[PDB]
Amino acid sequence: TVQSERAFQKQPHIFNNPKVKTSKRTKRWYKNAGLGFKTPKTAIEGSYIDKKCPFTGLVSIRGKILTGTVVSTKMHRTIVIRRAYLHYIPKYNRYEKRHKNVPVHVSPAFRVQVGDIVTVGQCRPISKTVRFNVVKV
Amino acid sequence: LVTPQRLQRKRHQRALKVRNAQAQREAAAEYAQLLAKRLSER
Amino acid sequence: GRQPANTKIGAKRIHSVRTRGGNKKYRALRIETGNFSWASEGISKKTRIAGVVYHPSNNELVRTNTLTKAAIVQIDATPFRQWFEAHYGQTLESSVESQFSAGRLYACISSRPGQSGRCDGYILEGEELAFYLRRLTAKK
Amino acid sequence: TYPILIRNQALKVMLSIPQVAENHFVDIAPFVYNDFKTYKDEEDMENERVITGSWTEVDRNVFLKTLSKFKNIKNVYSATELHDHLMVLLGSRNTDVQKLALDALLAYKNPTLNKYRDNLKNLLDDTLFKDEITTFLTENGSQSIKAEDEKVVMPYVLRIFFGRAQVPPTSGQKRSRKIAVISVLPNFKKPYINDFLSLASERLDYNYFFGNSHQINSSKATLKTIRRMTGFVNIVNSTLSVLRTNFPLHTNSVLQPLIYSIAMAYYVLDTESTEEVHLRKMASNLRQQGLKCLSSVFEFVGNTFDWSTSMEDIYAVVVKPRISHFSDENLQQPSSLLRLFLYWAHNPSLYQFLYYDEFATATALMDTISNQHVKEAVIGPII
Amino acid sequence: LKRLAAPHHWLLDKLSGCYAPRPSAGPHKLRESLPLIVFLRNRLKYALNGREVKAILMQRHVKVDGKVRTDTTYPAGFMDVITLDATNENFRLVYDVKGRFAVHRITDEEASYKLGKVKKVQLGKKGVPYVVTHDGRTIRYPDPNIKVNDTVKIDLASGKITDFIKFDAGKLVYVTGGRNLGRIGTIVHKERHDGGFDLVHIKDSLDNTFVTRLNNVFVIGEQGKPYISLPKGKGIKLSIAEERDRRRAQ
RNA sequence: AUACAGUGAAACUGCGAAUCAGUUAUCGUUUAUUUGAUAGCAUGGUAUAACUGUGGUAAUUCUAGAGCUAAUACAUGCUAAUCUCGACCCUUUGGAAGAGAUGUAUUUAUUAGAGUCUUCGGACUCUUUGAUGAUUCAUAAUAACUUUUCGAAUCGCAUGGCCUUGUGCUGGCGAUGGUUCAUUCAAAUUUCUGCCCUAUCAACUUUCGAUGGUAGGAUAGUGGCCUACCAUGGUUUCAACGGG
Repeated sequence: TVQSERAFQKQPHIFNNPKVKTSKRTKRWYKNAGLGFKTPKTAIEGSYIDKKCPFTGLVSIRGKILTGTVVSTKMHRTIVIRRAYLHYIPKYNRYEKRHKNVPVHVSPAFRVQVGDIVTVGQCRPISKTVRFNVVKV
Repeated sequence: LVTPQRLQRKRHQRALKVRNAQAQREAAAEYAQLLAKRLSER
Repeated sequence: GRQPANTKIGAKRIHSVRTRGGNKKYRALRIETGNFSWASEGISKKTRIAGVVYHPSNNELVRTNTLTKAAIVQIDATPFRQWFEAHYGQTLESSVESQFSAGRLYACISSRPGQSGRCDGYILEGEELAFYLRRLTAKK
Repeated sequence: TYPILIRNQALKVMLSIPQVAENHFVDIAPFVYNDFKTYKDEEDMENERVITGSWTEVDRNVFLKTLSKFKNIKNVYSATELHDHLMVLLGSRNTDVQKLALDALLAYKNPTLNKYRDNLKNLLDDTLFKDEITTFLTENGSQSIKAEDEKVVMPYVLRIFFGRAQVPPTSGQKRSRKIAVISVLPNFKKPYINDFLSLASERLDYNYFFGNSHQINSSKATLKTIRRMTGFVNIVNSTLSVLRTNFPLHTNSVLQPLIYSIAMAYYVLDTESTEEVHLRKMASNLRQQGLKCLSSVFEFVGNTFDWSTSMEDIYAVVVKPRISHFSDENLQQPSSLLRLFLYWAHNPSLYQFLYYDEFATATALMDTISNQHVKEAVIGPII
Repeated sequence: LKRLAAPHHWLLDKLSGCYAPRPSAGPHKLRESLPLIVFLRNRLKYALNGREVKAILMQRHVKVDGKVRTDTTYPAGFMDVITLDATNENFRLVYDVKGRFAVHRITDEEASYKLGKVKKVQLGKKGVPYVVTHDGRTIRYPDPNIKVNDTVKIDLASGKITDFIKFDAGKLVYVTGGRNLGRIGTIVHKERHDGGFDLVHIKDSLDNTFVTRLNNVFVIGEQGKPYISLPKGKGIKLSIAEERDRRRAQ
């Protein structure tokens, strides 16, 4: 796709030279916001836009990198992961079944599968409630 | 009122501006000397 | 939040606004002129705003023609015409060239008048031209 | 006298001591006298006077010079106080241009509402001179780059009229008609540099048409001749010499820009006068441009080599020998590439030209290039 | 606007009234810098109370590292010198065995320079390079071989640099913080992670290594040549039991 | 001390007026103050305070009237001048005719910001920039927009020098101000855990925002903090939701 909205989607200020000839018309902007990853081929030769993504959008990653299992993908560009971590209680002195909800903005770099494990880090706050961003599934 | 002191202070402001510039743009050149030394080194 | 601004066209009149932590912001109202820029070889000029044709979120602004960010324009073409025929020696892209004797150009606003108080246009050229003519076809 | 001027500006009984009114308007006095006298002349009526035409003429000259704000506003009030028929449709433009809120697009728009009457031309030229009198440090720059670019929306006759208006105070054709100029005034010499800056500004704003006016071009030549006159009339206390070096560099770079920008329908058949002035500029040291940034000397020589018409006034003097000498210096700078391109352009535009003088210049150029183009060791750009 | 939760290396008792001196804004952080009031009143006892501390500051008398700075709560902290013309003294004030601020007594030719770990380096404006060290000495025009976590020798009379010091294996380092505070030595190995928790590791006579984060430590110098005379005879703080054992031996 | 010179009431100006707990990031914000760097007209006008007076009013720290006069209060406003290439000389460590170059604040568009040869000593050319883990980072150039920002109309102590004794030109210490950057001190948000009892609380949130994505507005900014447009989500027997 190229549009889903009345407005236009475009990488801001990374434009081509609109006089001379190049076979891209927009230099798709490379970035990596850290964490030692190699840049993805979908970002080098991709087609989406995603201003909340950490590979073309202008948001940065650092801080709290955590993991979990994907259970919910039904929203728009944001998936909910399951940090299924066991807790401890001073009453029982045993272990118990616990998990919390963590939503994370999915990126269309690689596909959005229901069930995989992701490695997501703390970003500048993309929305009202979601705080992290997908850097790698 | 124009005093002997007021144009003295105006003269001192002139002297301070010209002295600050005549130190700054020369310290630029003494930095460029070390940069030229390292450029001949590498 | 604070009050809306909804700045219009003609008769430049700007509120003086001090905000949180210095940062003097220019709440411009009723913008009359605009600095625009050739996006492929870089010449800018103050240029007289005529009207706003497109709004990318609400056709209330296509009705009332309120100046904001990201609203496609048709503005003046005459100072770009005078430079285009006064320094060239030619006195003339092809679909940009088609917008010469129509008396109107096409561009877009990025600077917020309720925040910065400026008025910026970049002359769209290429796939911007193609998508925005398709948006003119989407309206019409 | 300041109390007398204030009392005569308060008690408004005009046409009672109006005997030396136009003589005082044509005479000189201080600025504290000039402001009160212009306030009195704006408080009067000027319909029937000793000479109402002379009063309007002094008002136009005051709004021309004006020191860019105050007498401009006072003379605009005087011009509205005169017989201002067909000007109430431009009184808003006059008040805006005299005011410090002179949005130049707004002034040229209110005059474009007052257009098809042509009764705003003298006021617009005086407003252009007022906006051109801005002086020094980046506010004057932001105003001057606005003014010289915004005055391009005007008539094709009125642009040459404003150029002649700049020409008027420092034309000096009666001074330079006999041999050259002999009187040196630094205050008028600075106005020559102001005319040079305004002409370069107008040429850079509109470098296709450029609007040639012949007396203005000859006055620019007279200013360059006064620069060479001061250089031969060295004033070695040398504030005048520094001013003359500031005038001649910008003057040569401006005179090269007019020819090299118009180059088709300008530079009329009287090119021998400009060739004589260039011969006077080369007779000091023809090879004084051996640098790579050789400004306007190599540009005029290369433009005369490029445009095939100018070879006649080129070969009038021996100037191709001068360009070949500056090219054939031993340790010549990176302008040697422009000199070789000049040899390429002057081979098929002088050796394919009229045989009497242009082929003679081409023969001299080929004789220079046979025994003087030996060290071809340009080890830089292979292009 | 108040205090008494002061950093306990200030030798501050509890029954000295309630409030402690709040360090005003200056070169250093509050947690690792002592003010001139807690110096001149209850660190070397040249004064008795704040009134006469104000007297001996506005007597044009004190000169923290080249200049007067009449301010009681002035945070002259680590690696500075405090000269006084009367009492002949110069105090480079550094860390020590236990963690508090040891005074020195420094002569003039060692008192006419300090040194500074660089905190960051950039290009300031108009092409000019840009160096700032730990006390806010934003200094233009270094030598171009600039690293970060790196020691520059500040001339301290005129505020330029007089000498440059790199950092690698086999040249001294001195810790400012952590549990191992005020300790020297640099000879094990130069390990680096990413994301911190790395140190230039620390020698001992028994090869005892102390590894902290690299923001705390910085170079003094090299073997045989440190640029500061060191407190209490090069204090490495072996042991109280080893001290009593050496007491029983010799 | 015939401008002023000591103290100096009054007044203006300047400055200052569920605690949640541990807990990371601010490459998402501003950063007053301190501290350190940092910017080539013998000096003009308001519009007034204290005060002098006229009163009202039971009265208030109530006041109106007119006469006054101050600025670091308000509002305007300025001086060629230096760095490159320097052919030639006369030897230079120069002085030179002149071909030249010229700040800052806001906004947008960019663009850059990636194996021989030997005087065995020496040379013979090799690559442009500051980094973090990471950038549209730091920084430089053009184009104009600026309801046009700043680039000192300020003060205290001495007041020394150059000699062409002008009444010239210079010159010290430091008080305030002021552009930008950094520091320091802060704020305002943000990542991870927790506390009162409950299934005689099992469903809770898209009522008139619920939860996302796209644009716009608000923002000091990341950000439904809101607007429209696209999607119909999200939470939960894990003790959620509600109540004590």
